[PDB]
Amino acid sequence: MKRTFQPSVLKRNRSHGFRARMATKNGRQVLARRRAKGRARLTVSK
Amino acid sequence: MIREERLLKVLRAPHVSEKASTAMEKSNTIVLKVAKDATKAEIKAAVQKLFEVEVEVVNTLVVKGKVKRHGQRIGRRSDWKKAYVTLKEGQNL
Amino acid sequence: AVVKCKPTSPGRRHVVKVVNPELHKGKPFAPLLEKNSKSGGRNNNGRITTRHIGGGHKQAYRIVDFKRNKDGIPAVVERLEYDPNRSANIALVLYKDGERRYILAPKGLKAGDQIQSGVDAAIKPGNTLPMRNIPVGSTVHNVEMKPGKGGQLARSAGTYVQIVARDGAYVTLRLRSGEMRKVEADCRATLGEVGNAEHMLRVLGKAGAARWRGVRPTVRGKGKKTRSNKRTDKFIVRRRS
RNA sequence: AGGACCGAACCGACUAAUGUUGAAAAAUUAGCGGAUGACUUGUGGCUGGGGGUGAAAGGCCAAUCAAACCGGGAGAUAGCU
RNA sequence: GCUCGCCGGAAGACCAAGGGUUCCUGUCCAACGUUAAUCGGGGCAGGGUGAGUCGACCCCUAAGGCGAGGCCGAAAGGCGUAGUCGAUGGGAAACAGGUUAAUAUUCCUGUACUUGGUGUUACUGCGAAGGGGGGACGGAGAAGGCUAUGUUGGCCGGGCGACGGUUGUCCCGGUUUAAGCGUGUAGGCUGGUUUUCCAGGCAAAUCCGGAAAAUCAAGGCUGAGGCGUGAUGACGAGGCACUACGGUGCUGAAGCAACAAAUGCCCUGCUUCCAGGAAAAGCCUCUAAGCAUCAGGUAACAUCAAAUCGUACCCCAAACCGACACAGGUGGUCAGGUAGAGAAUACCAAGGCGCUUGAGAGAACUCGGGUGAAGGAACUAGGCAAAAUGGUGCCGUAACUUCGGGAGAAGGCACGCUGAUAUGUAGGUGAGGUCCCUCGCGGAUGGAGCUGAAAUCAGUCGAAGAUACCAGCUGGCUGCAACUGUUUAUUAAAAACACAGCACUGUGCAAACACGAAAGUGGACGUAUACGGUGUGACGCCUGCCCGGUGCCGGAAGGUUAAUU
Repeated sequence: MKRTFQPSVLKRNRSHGFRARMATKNGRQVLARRRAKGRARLTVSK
Repeated sequence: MIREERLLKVLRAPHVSEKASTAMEKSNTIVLKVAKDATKAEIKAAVQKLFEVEVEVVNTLVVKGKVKRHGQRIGRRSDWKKAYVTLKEGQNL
Repeated sequence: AVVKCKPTSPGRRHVVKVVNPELHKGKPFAPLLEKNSKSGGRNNNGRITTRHIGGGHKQAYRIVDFKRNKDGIPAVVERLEYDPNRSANIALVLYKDGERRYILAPKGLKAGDQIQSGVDAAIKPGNTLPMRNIPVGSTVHNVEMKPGKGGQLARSAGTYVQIVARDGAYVTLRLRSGEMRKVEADCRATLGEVGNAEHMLRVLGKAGAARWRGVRPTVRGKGKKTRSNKRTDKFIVRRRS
């Protein structure tokens, strides 16, 4: 049976990309808190 | 009109391999490892004004780095561009 | 003209087809095709607001002029076209000056007929002139509510409005719904009546007829009037009966 | 032409069996329906949770739903183990 | 290296998403492989991806996103103009052969082709964020031609058979060749040429469109394929000389005729149809300001450049998603032979594999199958599971019915091979030649060779002639539902859902309703033959009486009533 995860770089980078996240203020706060925590990879590494 | 120092710095060093030797003995081709950008015009100018030989066509390709993980330590190689230069007139090394 | 297809199989066992041979066959006037295709019945937000709508076969939009600002320029009708957007058909009128525009085809309009607008046009079906020059007691179609728009009333198939009296600057009408309304006499009107009025004869045969027209099935889940405008009470005389 | 029949790919598994600490946190064995349209699918966008969507099962919204996940109120309260 | 077996509309080959070096060489067996592991998709070192002609990239675009001004909202924030992003579509160009352990339409021999700049030759009206052409479009059907491909005949080179015959109507392998150029055929489309005028194409226009006249009716557009060049070229079995036994150089002839034929092309066409079936850029013509010896445009000439990014590997799986080297899922293209209605089924061509534990034992019992004397649902809640027919053409085929259907109703007739009709029949495919002939991608002719069913008679084999796989069991009564379809993914696929039709009710356009504190949007770029909500559900006979109460409509002598003063 077809599974839930269907890989797609376009979909991933359009739904959770850096620019898309930073477009809205909420994603800006998400990035700020992730930077404060110290995550090596903020969103995705294309 | 390609400026100076840029031509000297564009190319890194020649590459030695069995395929390179076969190309040299077949079509007198030279295989070089060059900088990241390494535009075709820059490579042409550097070869013309450094090896004082004529170049027919310049072909370039990008070689992806490998992985040499030493155990829980993923260290990937750097990136470099391989360029094939055809002279058709220079019987040099 | 209605043809009863033989009951070969259910689903088109009881269909009724409304065919009309004189209607033009072929592609429409390409220079007059534009956007506003099937919208899907979704607002800007994206939620359902007109439930039981959606889908439907792709349909192009043809620009149709109702203002009829072209006055004193006779035009010749060349052919009749079927517009999927509206039940009524349209007529391709070529003006003597070279304009090719669309207009609702009345019942009495056939191929090769002369139509002229303005305040000097003859009183025959298909002409358009201000209602101030419309004799009282003559049925009308494509009635206009305010000048400059063109035919905001009686645009559906087989819709007519009978003029009862003028009574001063305004004019009193009687809409097909059965209500009398007062309208500005300066509004433009079109003589004659709209074209083919055989819309109820067709029964759509089967589910697909309604399904591909853009109508979704209605799922099962009285006398409470909801009219509250309080601005057009003076304009309107009495409600429908 | 036929929301036609017989019938391939394709489409949900209806039927007896296997499996019930499996190969699989839902498949296979052999029959069964549609298979020119209310059909199916690839690629992009929208409908964000007291809301969405729903040919209506109170189904689905990430292997979960008569109200999804994350951090906080919050070491909620508990005449109960 | 050989034998046996499987897939061979895949278990084969090529692509995009997917993973990112797992691909090749040298080396090791601790773990990783459900077992030993010299092996490998495991560890270390090295190598590999060559583009103006692939694609991306890039000019403008659909759905949709962002959004300068501006509107709204206590702010975050919501819609939205010009504008800008956004393929899943549209725009310029390439193939034969060879090569490496691994890459090719990228490298090598050739034919070639598109775009832009530079300077010259001769000519001249050039110049848009504008107009016009087309770009530019739906479901279904078909005939007529052609191509890949397959078959047959001749030809080329080699053979006389481990065992009865095999110098012949015998066997073996081949009988392949691109883009471009000129021809413009089969087919389809269009009626053209000349002159005058015009309330239009936002102002104007030689361009489009409209109105007048003269003339021809033969002119134009599109258009697969075949033809000669391409190509005295490449390939070519098989042979002749040098081998590190992996290989190297040279030679090399036929390479032609007939038939079948596609889902591929002619065809973005033809006929029908209602459900009426996108926009923009690319290209061509004219005009706004401007320039009108200038600058620019036109055809040719020589030259320059077409930057940047991936080109390995699997792509119906061991490499992606499922925690796995998992009996699962994954879009597009290539589509041979035998018989057959076919892309199902049975065996084969090239290609890939025997699926990561094996050998014995031949017990009960479990799972999937083969036959079984007599009975044939008698067991079981239950014809559940099983068992049987299963196709072709012909004869025949009831009640009812909306006259479509029931129906393939039920039930019977023959199915192999060989000879004759007919050494292979009708049909089709179809060479030369006569006559003329624009005289050749011309027509009346007339038969070469090939498919050969279908139909009748006769002979013969076996118990069975659709003898393989594949392949409806059959009728009646009866409740339910108009039929087809849709959900309870994962206990109930229906007697539940909707469904085409019908009835009531509200909506006069800034419509009702809904999403929203609000701009705004759907309704609808629609206008009472339309839309929203409710109930039933084709079709035939009807929906009859009743207004107590509850919701609804029209409101009135009158009793009651807040804010407010």
